[PDB]
Amino acid sequence: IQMTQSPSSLSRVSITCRASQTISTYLAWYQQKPGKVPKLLIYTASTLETGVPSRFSGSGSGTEFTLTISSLQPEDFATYYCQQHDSHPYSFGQGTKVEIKRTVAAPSVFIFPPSDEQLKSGTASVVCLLNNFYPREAKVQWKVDNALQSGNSQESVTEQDSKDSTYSLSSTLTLSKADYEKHKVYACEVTHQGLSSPVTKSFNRG
Amino acid sequence: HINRTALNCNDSLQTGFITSLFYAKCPPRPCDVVSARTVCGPVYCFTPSPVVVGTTDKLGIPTYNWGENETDVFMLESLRGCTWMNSTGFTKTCGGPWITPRCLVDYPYRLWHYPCTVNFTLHKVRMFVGGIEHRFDAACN
Amino acid sequence: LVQSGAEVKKPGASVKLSCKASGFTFRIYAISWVRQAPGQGLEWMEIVPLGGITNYAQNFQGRAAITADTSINTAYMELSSLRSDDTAVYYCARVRTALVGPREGIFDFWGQGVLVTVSSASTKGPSVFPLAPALGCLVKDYFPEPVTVSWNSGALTSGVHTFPAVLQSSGLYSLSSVVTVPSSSLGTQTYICNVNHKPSNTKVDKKVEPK
Repeated sequence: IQMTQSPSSLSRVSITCRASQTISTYLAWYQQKPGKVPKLLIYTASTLETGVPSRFSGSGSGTEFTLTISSLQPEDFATYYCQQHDSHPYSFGQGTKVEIKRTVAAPSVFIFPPSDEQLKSGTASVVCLLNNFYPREAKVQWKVDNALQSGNSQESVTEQDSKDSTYSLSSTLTLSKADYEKHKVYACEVTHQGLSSPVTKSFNRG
Repeated sequence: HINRTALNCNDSLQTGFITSLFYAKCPPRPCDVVSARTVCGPVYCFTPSPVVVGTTDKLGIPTYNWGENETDVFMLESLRGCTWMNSTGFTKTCGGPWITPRCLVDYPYRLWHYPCTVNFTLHKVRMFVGGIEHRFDAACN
Repeated sequence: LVQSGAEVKKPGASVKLSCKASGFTFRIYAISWVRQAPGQGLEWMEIVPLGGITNYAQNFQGRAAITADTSINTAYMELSSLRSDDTAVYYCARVRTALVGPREGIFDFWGQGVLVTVSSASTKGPSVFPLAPALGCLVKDYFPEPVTVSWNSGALTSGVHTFPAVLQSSGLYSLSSVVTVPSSSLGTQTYICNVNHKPSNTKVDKKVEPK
Protein backbone atom coordinates (compact mmCIF):
# COMPACT_ATOMS: atom_id res chain seq x y z
CA ILE A 1 0.00 0.00 0.00
CA GLN A 2 1.39 3.37 -1.11
CA MET A 3 0.88 6.97 -0.01
CA THR A 4 1.69 10.28 -1.69
CA GLN A 5 1.37 13.93 -0.65
CA SER A 6 0.61 16.48 -3.35
CA PRO A 7 2.42 19.67 -2.16
CA SER A 8 6.16 19.10 -2.50
CA SER A 9 7.09 22.43 -0.90
CA LEU A 10 4.91 25.06 0.76
CA SER A 11 5.52 28.78 1.23
CA ARG A 12 -5.01 29.56 5.34
CA VAL A 13 -3.41 26.64 3.49
CA SER A 14 -3.95 22.89 3.25
CA ILE A 15 -1.92 19.74 2.58
CA THR A 16 -3.07 16.80 0.46
CA CYS A 17 -2.45 13.09 1.06
CA ARG A 18 -3.50 10.64 -1.67
CA ALA A 19 -3.39 6.85 -1.43
CA SER A 20 -3.15 4.13 -4.07
CA GLN A 21 -5.85 1.82 -2.67
CA THR A 22 -9.19 2.80 -1.17
CA ILE A 23 -9.42 3.37 2.59
CA SER A 24 -12.64 4.18 4.46
CA THR A 25 -11.32 6.97 6.69
CA TYR A 26 -8.42 5.47 8.60
CA LEU A 27 -5.66 8.06 8.09
CA ALA A 28 -3.57 9.90 10.68
CA TRP A 29 -1.60 13.15 10.51
CA TYR A 30 1.64 14.04 12.27
CA GLN A 31 3.76 17.15 12.84
CA GLN A 32 7.56 16.95 13.05
CA LYS A 33 9.86 19.89 13.73
CA PRO A 34 13.49 19.59 12.58
CA GLY A 35 15.35 18.33 15.65
CA LYS A 36 12.36 17.23 17.74
CA VAL A 37 10.05 14.21 17.75
CA PRO A 38 6.95 13.66 15.56
CA LYS A 39 3.70 14.72 17.21
CA LEU A 40 0.23 13.33 16.52
CA LEU A 41 -2.40 15.79 15.29
CA ILE A 42 -5.32 13.82 13.80
CA TYR A 43 -5.73 10.06 14.20
CA THR A 44 -8.80 9.26 12.05
CA ALA A 45 -8.83 11.98 9.35
CA SER A 46 -11.63 13.78 11.25
CA THR A 47 -11.14 13.63 15.03
CA LEU A 48 -8.15 15.60 16.29
CA GLU A 49 -5.90 14.47 19.12
CA THR A 50 -6.67 15.81 22.59
CA GLY A 51 -4.46 18.83 23.20
CA VAL A 52 -4.11 19.78 19.51
CA PRO A 53 -5.29 23.35 18.78
CA SER A 54 -8.74 23.53 17.21
CA ARG A 55 -7.30 25.43 14.22
CA PHE A 56 -5.92 22.11 12.90
CA SER A 57 -8.75 20.53 10.91
CA GLY A 58 -8.89 17.45 8.71
CA SER A 59 -11.23 16.36 5.93
CA GLY A 60 -11.41 13.79 3.16
CA SER A 61 -12.24 10.11 2.77
CA GLY A 62 -11.60 7.26 0.35
CA THR A 63 -8.50 7.79 -1.80
CA GLU A 64 -7.72 11.46 -1.04
CA PHE A 65 -7.49 13.22 2.33
CA THR A 66 -6.83 16.83 3.33
CA LEU A 67 -5.28 18.59 6.33
CA THR A 68 -6.80 22.08 6.62
CA ILE A 69 -5.20 24.80 8.76
CA SER A 70 -6.31 28.44 8.82
CA SER A 71 -4.16 30.42 11.27
CA LEU A 72 -0.38 30.13 10.84
CA GLN A 73 1.16 30.63 14.27
CA PRO A 74 4.96 30.63 14.77
CA GLU A 75 4.61 27.19 16.41
CA ASP A 76 3.32 25.59 13.19
CA PHE A 77 6.10 25.95 10.59
CA ALA A 78 7.35 22.35 10.38
CA THR A 79 7.07 19.17 8.32
CA TYR A 80 3.78 17.26 8.27
CA TYR A 81 3.45 13.54 7.51
CA CYS A 82 0.30 11.50 6.92
CA GLN A 83 0.02 7.86 8.00
CA GLN A 84 -2.19 5.02 6.77
CA HIS A 85 -3.39 2.84 9.67
CA ASP A 86 -6.13 0.73 8.06
CA SER A 87 -4.26 -2.46 7.09
CA HIS A 88 -0.68 -3.66 7.28
CA PRO A 89 1.81 -2.47 6.48
CA TYR A 90 1.41 1.01 7.94
CA SER A 91 2.83 3.55 5.50
CA PHE A 92 3.74 7.23 5.71
CA GLY A 93 4.35 9.77 2.96
CA GLN A 94 6.97 12.28 1.92
CA GLY A 95 6.34 15.07 4.40
CA THR A 96 5.42 18.54 3.18
CA LYS A 97 7.76 21.30 4.35
CA VAL A 98 5.83 24.42 5.38
CA GLU A 99 8.27 27.29 4.84
CA ILE A 100 7.95 30.97 5.69
CA LYS A 101 7.57 33.67 3.03
CA ARG A 102 9.31 37.05 3.10
CA THR A 103 10.90 39.65 0.84
CA VAL A 104 13.10 38.13 -1.87
CA ALA A 105 16.61 38.74 -0.53
CA ALA A 106 19.68 38.71 -2.75
CA PRO A 107 22.43 36.23 -1.83
CA SER A 108 25.81 37.51 -0.65
CA VAL A 109 28.32 35.49 -2.68
CA PHE A 110 31.81 34.82 -1.31
CA ILE A 111 34.54 32.47 -2.52
CA PHE A 112 37.41 31.03 -0.48
CA PRO A 113 40.62 29.61 -2.00
CA PRO A 114 42.13 26.49 -0.43
CA SER A 115 44.43 27.02 2.53
CA ASP A 116 48.17 26.43 2.31
CA GLU A 117 47.90 24.12 5.32
CA GLN A 118 45.61 21.86 3.27
CA LEU A 119 47.79 21.99 0.14
CA LYS A 120 50.59 20.30 2.12
CA SER A 121 48.34 17.22 2.50
CA GLY A 122 47.93 16.51 -1.23
CA THR A 123 44.33 17.70 -1.62
CA ALA A 124 42.54 21.02 -2.04
CA SER A 125 39.02 22.28 -1.33
CA VAL A 126 37.39 25.43 -2.70
CA VAL A 127 34.32 26.90 -0.99
CA CYS A 128 31.68 29.24 -2.43
CA LEU A 129 29.44 30.88 0.16
CA LEU A 130 25.83 32.03 -0.25
CA ASN A 131 24.51 33.91 2.79
CA ASN A 132 20.94 34.97 3.60
CA PHE A 133 18.88 34.41 0.44
CA TYR A 134 15.22 33.64 -0.23
CA PRO A 135 13.81 31.37 -1.45
CA ARG A 136 15.71 28.14 -0.77
CA GLU A 137 15.99 27.43 -4.51
CA ALA A 138 19.45 28.31 -5.84
CA LYS A 139 21.86 27.10 -8.51
CA VAL A 140 25.66 26.89 -8.19
CA GLN A 141 27.92 25.98 -11.12
CA TRP A 142 31.70 25.79 -10.73
CA LYS A 143 34.14 26.74 -13.49
CA VAL A 144 37.90 26.16 -13.63
CA ASP A 145 39.56 28.00 -16.53
CA ASN A 146 36.07 28.26 -18.06
CA ALA A 147 35.51 24.51 -17.81
CA LEU A 148 32.31 23.03 -16.40
CA GLN A 149 32.62 21.14 -13.11
CA SER A 150 30.16 18.46 -12.01
CA GLY A 151 30.39 15.40 -9.78
CA ASN A 152 33.06 16.75 -7.42
CA SER A 153 30.98 19.50 -5.77
CA GLN A 154 28.84 18.87 -2.69
CA GLU A 155 26.38 21.38 -1.23
CA SER A 156 24.81 21.89 2.19
CA VAL A 157 21.91 24.23 2.98
CA THR A 158 21.18 25.47 6.49
CA GLU A 159 17.73 25.66 8.01
CA GLN A 160 15.68 28.84 7.75
CA ASP A 161 17.14 31.39 10.16
CA SER A 162 15.17 32.70 13.13
CA LYS A 163 16.17 36.38 13.01
CA ASP A 164 15.44 37.01 9.32
CA SER A 165 13.99 33.72 7.95
CA THR A 166 16.68 33.30 5.29
CA TYR A 167 18.71 30.38 3.96
CA SER A 168 22.44 29.90 3.50
CA LEU A 169 24.35 27.62 1.13
CA SER A 170 28.00 26.57 1.00
CA SER A 171 29.27 24.55 -1.96
CA THR A 172 32.55 22.65 -1.53
CA LEU A 173 34.66 21.76 -4.58
CA THR A 174 37.26 19.07 -3.84
CA LEU A 175 40.25 18.86 -6.19
CA SER A 176 43.64 17.19 -5.99
CA LYS A 177 46.80 19.15 -5.26
CA ALA A 178 48.21 18.23 -8.68
CA ASP A 179 45.18 19.36 -10.69
CA TYR A 180 44.83 22.49 -8.54
CA GLU A 181 48.30 23.67 -9.60
CA LYS A 182 47.56 22.98 -13.29
CA HIS A 183 45.09 25.89 -13.50
CA LYS A 184 45.06 29.52 -12.41
CA VAL A 185 41.42 30.68 -12.77
CA TYR A 186 38.64 29.49 -10.44
CA ALA A 187 35.10 30.87 -10.61
CA CYS A 188 31.73 30.34 -8.92
CA GLU A 189 28.58 31.18 -10.90
CA VAL A 190 25.36 31.70 -8.93
CA THR A 191 21.81 31.91 -10.29
CA HIS A 192 19.09 33.05 -7.89
CA GLN A 193 15.64 34.62 -8.05
CA GLY A 194 16.81 37.73 -6.20
CA LEU A 195 19.41 38.41 -8.91
CA SER A 196 18.58 39.89 -12.31
CA SER A 197 21.96 38.70 -13.66
CA PRO A 198 24.09 35.65 -12.80
CA VAL A 199 26.60 37.14 -10.37
CA THR A 200 30.09 35.63 -10.70
CA LYS A 201 32.80 35.64 -8.03
CA SER A 202 36.22 34.40 -9.14
CA PHE A 203 39.89 34.63 -8.22
CA ASN A 204 43.37 33.76 -9.45
CA ARG A 205 46.08 31.79 -7.66
CA GLY A 206 48.06 34.70 -6.23
CA HIS B 1 -11.59 1.21 33.73
CA ILE B 2 -9.50 -0.87 31.33
CA ASN B 3 -8.42 -3.12 34.22
CA ARG B 4 -11.85 -4.83 34.04
CA THR B 5 -10.92 -7.14 31.18
CA ALA B 6 -10.14 -10.86 31.34
CA LEU B 7 -6.88 -11.47 29.46
CA ASN B 8 -6.36 -15.18 30.20
CA CYS B 9 -5.25 -15.87 26.64
CA ASN B 10 -3.13 -19.04 26.31
CA ASP B 11 -2.79 -19.91 22.61
CA SER B 12 -1.85 -23.53 23.28
CA LEU B 13 -3.24 -24.82 19.96
CA GLN B 14 -1.00 -22.28 18.16
CA THR B 15 -3.89 -20.87 16.12
CA GLY B 16 -3.01 -17.18 16.59
CA PHE B 17 -6.54 -15.89 17.19
CA ILE B 18 -5.20 -12.95 19.22
CA THR B 19 -4.04 -11.27 16.00
CA SER B 20 -7.60 -10.22 15.13
CA LEU B 21 -8.11 -9.10 18.74
CA PHE B 22 -5.74 -6.15 18.25
CA TYR B 23 -6.47 -5.08 14.64
CA ALA B 24 -8.87 -5.87 11.79
CA LYS B 25 -8.13 -8.44 9.09
CA CYS B 26 -16.16 -21.29 6.53
CA PRO B 27 -18.16 -24.55 6.71
CA PRO B 28 -28.16 -22.83 23.59
CA ARG B 29 -27.94 -22.58 27.37
CA PRO B 30 -29.08 -19.41 29.19
CA CYS B 31 -26.50 -16.91 30.38
CA ASP B 32 -25.53 -17.26 34.04
CA VAL B 33 -22.21 -16.85 35.89
CA VAL B 34 -18.91 -17.39 34.06
CA SER B 35 -15.39 -17.32 35.50
CA ALA B 36 -12.97 -14.73 34.13
CA ARG B 37 -10.00 -17.12 34.11
CA THR B 38 -11.68 -18.94 31.20
CA VAL B 39 -12.31 -15.68 29.29
CA CYS B 40 -9.91 -13.94 26.89
CA GLY B 41 -11.00 -10.49 25.78
CA PRO B 42 -14.03 -8.27 26.40
CA VAL B 43 -17.46 -9.69 27.20
CA TYR B 44 -20.44 -8.37 25.21
CA CYS B 45 -23.91 -9.08 26.58
CA PHE B 46 -26.60 -8.37 24.00
CA THR B 47 -29.73 -6.57 25.13
CA PRO B 48 -31.56 -4.79 22.28
CA SER B 49 -28.33 -2.73 22.31
CA PRO B 50 -24.82 -4.19 22.75
CA VAL B 51 -23.54 -3.61 26.29
CA VAL B 52 -20.00 -4.32 27.51
CA VAL B 53 -19.73 -6.25 30.79
CA GLY B 54 -16.81 -5.75 33.18
CA THR B 55 -15.03 -8.04 35.61
CA THR B 56 -16.51 -8.17 39.12
CA ASP B 57 -16.63 -10.52 42.10
CA LYS B 58 -19.54 -12.66 43.35
CA LEU B 59 -21.36 -9.60 44.73
CA GLY B 60 -20.73 -7.19 41.83
CA ILE B 61 -17.81 -5.07 43.09
CA PRO B 62 -15.64 -4.09 40.08
CA THR B 63 -12.30 -5.87 40.49
CA TYR B 64 -9.22 -4.46 38.75
CA ASN B 65 -7.04 -7.60 38.61
CA TRP B 66 -7.47 -8.37 34.87
CA GLY B 67 -9.35 -11.56 35.74
CA GLU B 68 -6.23 -13.13 37.26
CA ASN B 69 -7.60 -13.97 40.71
CA GLU B 70 -10.22 -16.72 40.90
CA THR B 71 -12.68 -14.26 42.48
CA ASP B 72 -13.22 -12.56 39.09
CA VAL B 73 -16.41 -13.52 37.23
CA PHE B 74 -18.98 -12.02 34.87
CA MET B 75 -22.61 -11.51 35.94
CA LEU B 76 -24.41 -12.15 32.67
CA GLU B 77 -27.73 -12.65 34.48
CA SER B 78 -27.58 -9.10 35.89
CA LEU B 79 -27.83 -7.66 32.35
CA ARG B 80 -31.13 -9.42 31.55
CA GLY B 81 -27.57 -13.17 25.13
CA CYS B 82 -23.84 -12.86 25.80
CA THR B 83 -20.68 -13.92 23.97
CA TRP B 84 -17.00 -14.12 24.87
CA MET B 85 -13.77 -15.83 23.84
CA ASN B 86 -12.33 -18.55 26.07
CA SER B 87 -8.66 -19.12 26.92
CA THR B 88 -7.97 -21.27 23.83
CA GLY B 89 -9.88 -19.18 21.27
CA PHE B 90 -13.49 -20.38 21.08
CA THR B 91 -16.58 -18.17 20.80
CA LYS B 92 -18.53 -19.29 23.86
CA THR B 93 -22.16 -18.17 23.63
CA CYS B 94 -25.27 -18.35 25.80
CA GLY B 95 -28.95 -17.48 25.74
CA GLY B 96 -25.57 -14.76 21.47
CA PRO B 97 -26.15 -11.74 19.22
CA TRP B 98 -28.24 -13.72 16.69
CA ILE B 99 -31.61 -12.05 17.18
CA THR B 100 -32.59 -13.36 13.73
CA PRO B 101 -31.14 -16.64 12.37
CA ARG B 102 -30.18 -14.53 9.32
CA CYS B 103 -29.10 -11.34 11.14
CA LEU B 104 -26.69 -10.47 13.96
CA VAL B 105 -26.31 -7.58 16.40
CA ASP B 106 -23.31 -5.49 15.34
CA TYR B 107 -20.66 -4.50 17.87
CA PRO B 108 -16.94 -3.57 17.79
CA TYR B 109 -15.93 -7.27 17.93
CA ARG B 110 -18.47 -8.81 15.54
CA LEU B 111 -15.75 -9.93 13.13
CA TRP B 112 -13.48 -11.36 15.83
CA HIS B 113 -16.11 -13.50 17.57
CA TYR B 114 -17.87 -14.32 14.26
CA PRO B 115 -15.37 -14.14 11.38
CA CYS B 116 -17.84 -15.59 8.84
CA THR B 117 -19.96 -12.40 9.07
CA VAL B 118 -17.62 -9.97 7.28
CA ASN B 119 -19.72 -10.07 4.09
CA PHE B 120 -22.87 -9.07 6.02
CA THR B 121 -24.89 -5.91 5.43
CA LEU B 122 -25.50 -3.38 8.20
CA HIS B 123 -28.94 -1.91 8.90
CA LYS B 124 -30.19 0.80 11.25
CA VAL B 125 -32.71 -0.51 13.79
CA ARG B 126 -35.13 1.47 15.96
CA MET B 127 -37.64 -0.22 18.24
CA PHE B 128 -39.26 0.21 21.66
CA VAL B 129 -38.36 -3.04 23.42
CA GLY B 130 -40.10 -2.82 26.79
CA GLY B 131 -40.74 0.91 26.47
CA ILE B 132 -37.06 1.83 26.05
CA GLU B 133 -35.99 3.01 22.60
CA HIS B 134 -32.79 1.24 21.51
CA ARG B 135 -30.64 2.26 18.54
CA PHE B 136 -28.15 -0.26 17.17
CA ASP B 137 -26.92 -1.88 13.96
CA ALA B 138 -27.52 -5.39 12.63
CA ALA B 139 -25.67 -7.67 10.20
CA CYS B 140 -28.00 -9.69 7.97
CA ASN B 141 -27.43 -11.73 4.81
CA LEU C 1 9.46 4.96 27.76
CA VAL C 2 13.17 5.41 27.04
CA GLN C 3 15.31 3.90 24.28
CA SER C 4 18.95 2.77 24.37
CA GLY C 5 22.06 4.76 23.54
CA ALA C 6 23.36 5.77 20.14
CA GLU C 7 25.47 3.09 18.45
CA VAL C 8 27.81 3.13 15.45
CA LYS C 9 28.74 -0.13 13.74
CA LYS C 10 30.48 -1.25 10.56
CA PRO C 11 28.47 -2.77 7.68
CA GLY C 12 27.51 -6.42 7.65
CA ALA C 13 26.91 -6.52 11.41
CA SER C 14 24.01 -6.55 13.89
CA VAL C 15 22.65 -3.80 16.14
CA LYS C 16 20.61 -4.41 19.30
CA LEU C 17 18.23 -1.56 20.16
CA SER C 18 16.34 -1.44 23.46
CA CYS C 19 13.34 0.48 24.76
CA LYS C 20 11.28 0.79 27.93
CA ALA C 21 7.72 1.44 29.07
CA SER C 22 6.24 3.46 31.93
CA GLY C 23 2.82 4.98 32.50
CA PHE C 24 0.76 2.47 30.50
CA THR C 25 -0.01 -1.23 30.09
CA PHE C 26 2.50 -3.17 28.00
CA ARG C 27 0.25 -6.00 26.80
CA ILE C 28 -2.48 -3.80 25.33
CA TYR C 29 -0.49 -1.24 23.35
CA ALA C 30 1.87 -2.52 20.68
CA ILE C 31 5.42 -1.16 20.49
CA SER C 32 6.60 -0.05 17.05
CA TRP C 33 9.84 1.20 15.51
CA VAL C 34 10.23 4.03 12.99
CA ARG C 35 13.22 4.85 10.77
CA GLN C 36 14.10 8.31 9.42
CA ALA C 37 17.05 8.79 7.09
CA PRO C 38 18.93 12.11 7.34
CA GLY C 39 17.08 14.62 5.20
CA GLN C 40 14.37 12.17 4.10
CA GLY C 41 10.92 11.05 5.20
CA LEU C 42 9.78 8.60 7.85
CA GLU C 43 10.19 4.86 7.24
CA TRP C 44 7.76 2.33 8.70
CA MET C 45 10.13 -0.44 9.79
CA GLU C 46 7.02 -3.01 13.01
CA ILE C 47 4.97 -3.63 16.12
CA VAL C 48 4.83 -6.14 18.97
CA PRO C 49 2.71 -6.39 22.12
CA LEU C 50 3.74 -8.95 24.70
CA GLY C 51 0.75 -11.04 23.61
CA GLY C 52 3.12 -12.42 20.97
CA ILE C 53 1.95 -10.63 17.80
CA THR C 54 4.57 -9.43 15.31
CA ASN C 55 4.12 -7.97 11.82
CA TYR C 56 7.24 -6.64 10.11
CA ALA C 57 7.45 -4.51 6.98
CA GLN C 58 8.13 -6.09 3.60
CA ASN C 59 11.67 -4.74 3.21
CA PHE C 60 12.79 -5.37 6.81
CA GLN C 61 11.00 -8.71 7.26
CA GLY C 62 14.20 -10.60 6.43
CA ARG C 63 16.70 -9.18 8.92
CA ALA C 64 14.70 -7.16 11.48
CA ALA C 65 13.56 -9.13 14.54
CA ILE C 66 11.52 -7.37 17.24
CA THR C 67 10.98 -9.28 20.48
CA ALA C 68 8.81 -8.20 23.41
CA ASP C 69 10.01 -10.22 26.43
CA THR C 70 8.05 -8.28 29.05
CA SER C 71 10.60 -8.80 31.82
CA ILE C 72 10.93 -5.06 32.48
CA ASN C 73 8.97 -4.00 29.37
CA THR C 74 11.97 -3.79 27.04
CA ALA C 75 10.67 -4.61 23.53
CA TYR C 76 14.09 -5.27 22.05
CA MET C 77 15.12 -4.66 18.44
CA GLU C 78 17.87 -6.51 16.57
CA LEU C 79 18.80 -5.63 12.97
CA SER C 80 21.40 -7.93 11.41
CA SER C 81 23.33 -7.53 8.14
CA LEU C 82 23.64 -3.76 8.17
CA ARG C 83 24.32 -1.57 5.14
CA SER C 84 25.27 2.01 4.34
CA ASP C 85 21.69 3.11 3.66
CA ASP C 86 20.59 1.86 7.10
CA THR C 87 22.24 4.95 8.64
CA ALA C 88 19.18 6.60 10.19
CA VAL C 89 17.63 7.61 13.50
CA TYR C 90 15.35 4.96 15.01
CA TYR C 91 12.33 5.63 17.23
CA CYS C 92 10.35 3.54 19.73
CA ALA C 93 6.72 4.70 19.55
CA ARG C 94 3.43 3.51 21.02
CA VAL C 95 1.03 2.31 18.32
CA ARG C 96 -2.57 1.88 19.46
CA THR C 97 -4.67 -1.28 19.20
CA ALA C 98 -8.28 -2.04 18.36
CA LEU C 99 -8.76 -3.02 22.02
CA VAL C 100 -8.39 0.31 23.85
CA GLY C 101 -7.65 2.56 20.88
CA PRO C 102 -10.39 4.17 18.80
CA ARG C 103 -8.96 2.73 15.57
CA GLU C 104 -6.58 -0.04 14.51
CA GLY C 105 -3.26 1.55 15.47
CA ILE C 106 -2.05 5.15 15.83
CA PHE C 107 1.34 6.40 17.03
CA ASP C 108 0.07 8.56 19.88
CA PHE C 109 3.44 8.79 21.66
CA TRP C 110 6.98 8.46 20.29
CA GLY C 111 10.43 7.77 21.68
CA GLN C 112 13.45 10.00 22.15
CA GLY C 113 15.15 8.62 19.04
CA VAL C 114 18.46 6.77 18.77
CA LEU C 115 21.02 7.49 16.05
CA VAL C 116 22.57 4.49 14.30
CA THR C 117 25.44 5.09 11.86
CA VAL C 118 26.61 2.31 9.52
CA SER C 119 29.96 3.04 7.87
CA SER C 120 33.17 1.08 7.38
CA ALA C 121 35.35 4.06 8.32
CA SER C 122 37.00 4.18 11.74
CA THR C 123 37.12 7.01 14.27
CA LYS C 124 39.38 9.76 12.91
CA GLY C 125 40.07 13.23 14.26
CA PRO C 126 39.22 16.25 12.13
CA SER C 127 41.57 18.62 10.32
CA VAL C 128 40.51 22.27 10.46
CA PHE C 129 41.59 24.55 7.61
CA PRO C 130 40.99 28.32 7.54
CA LEU C 131 38.79 30.10 5.01
CA ALA C 132 40.66 33.39 4.84
CA PRO C 133 38.84 36.39 3.26
CA ALA C 134 33.10 36.92 5.61
CA LEU C 135 35.36 34.17 6.95
CA GLY C 136 35.04 30.73 8.47
CA CYS C 137 36.56 27.39 9.38
CA LEU C 138 36.48 24.20 7.29
CA VAL C 139 36.21 20.96 9.27
CA LYS C 140 37.28 18.11 6.98
CA ASP C 141 37.95 14.37 7.26
CA TYR C 142 36.35 13.48 10.58
CA PHE C 143 34.30 10.50 11.75
CA PRO C 144 31.85 10.00 13.23
CA GLU C 145 29.13 12.54 13.96
CA PRO C 146 28.84 14.99 15.64
CA VAL C 147 31.12 18.04 15.77
CA THR C 148 30.53 21.27 17.69
CA VAL C 149 31.89 24.61 16.49
CA SER C 150 31.81 27.95 18.33
CA TRP C 151 33.63 31.26 17.95
CA ASN C 152 35.67 33.03 20.65
CA SER C 153 34.56 30.42 23.22
CA GLY C 154 30.97 31.37 22.40
CA ALA C 155 31.40 35.15 22.61
CA LEU C 156 30.35 35.61 18.94
CA THR C 157 26.81 34.36 18.28
CA SER C 158 25.58 36.88 15.68
CA GLY C 159 25.85 36.23 11.96
CA VAL C 160 27.21 32.71 12.51
CA HIS C 161 26.07 30.07 10.00
CA THR C 162 27.19 26.52 10.84
CA PHE C 163 26.37 24.40 7.80
CA PRO C 164 25.23 20.78 8.16
CA ALA C 165 27.74 18.00 7.59
CA VAL C 166 28.25 16.32 4.21
CA LEU C 167 29.24 12.69 3.65
CA GLN C 168 32.21 12.61 1.28
CA SER C 169 33.09 9.85 -1.17
CA SER C 170 35.80 8.53 1.18
CA GLY C 171 33.25 7.74 3.90
CA LEU C 172 34.44 10.68 6.02
CA TYR C 173 32.47 13.84 6.80
CA SER C 174 33.17 17.49 6.05
CA LEU C 175 31.58 20.55 7.66
CA SER C 176 31.82 24.31 7.16
CA SER C 177 31.02 27.21 9.48
CA VAL C 178 31.23 30.83 8.33
CA VAL C 179 30.56 34.23 9.91
CA THR C 180 30.02 37.72 8.50
CA VAL C 181 31.82 40.74 9.96
CA PRO C 182 32.39 44.31 8.76
CA SER C 183 35.68 45.12 7.06
CA SER C 184 36.41 47.98 9.48
CA SER C 185 37.14 45.43 12.24
CA LEU C 186 39.18 42.94 10.21
CA GLY C 187 42.57 44.08 11.51
CA THR C 188 41.27 44.81 15.03
CA GLN C 189 39.47 41.73 16.38
CA THR C 190 40.90 38.20 16.56
CA TYR C 191 38.56 35.42 15.42
CA ILE C 192 39.12 31.79 16.46
CA CYS C 193 36.72 28.90 15.89
CA ASN C 194 36.32 26.28 18.62
CA VAL C 195 35.99 22.86 16.96
CA ASN C 196 35.42 19.90 19.29
CA HIS C 197 35.10 16.38 17.85
CA LYS C 198 34.09 14.56 21.03
CA PRO C 199 34.02 11.01 19.52
CA SER C 200 37.80 11.42 19.15
CA ASN C 201 38.10 14.13 21.85
CA THR C 202 39.97 16.40 19.42
CA LYS C 203 39.58 20.06 20.42
CA VAL C 204 40.94 22.53 17.86
CA ASP C 205 41.26 26.33 18.04
CA LYS C 206 42.25 27.83 14.68
CA LYS C 207 43.12 31.51 14.32
CA VAL C 208 41.72 32.88 11.05
CA GLU C 209 43.67 35.69 9.38
CA PRO C 210 43.32 37.24 5.91
CA LYS C 211 46.00 37.20 3.19
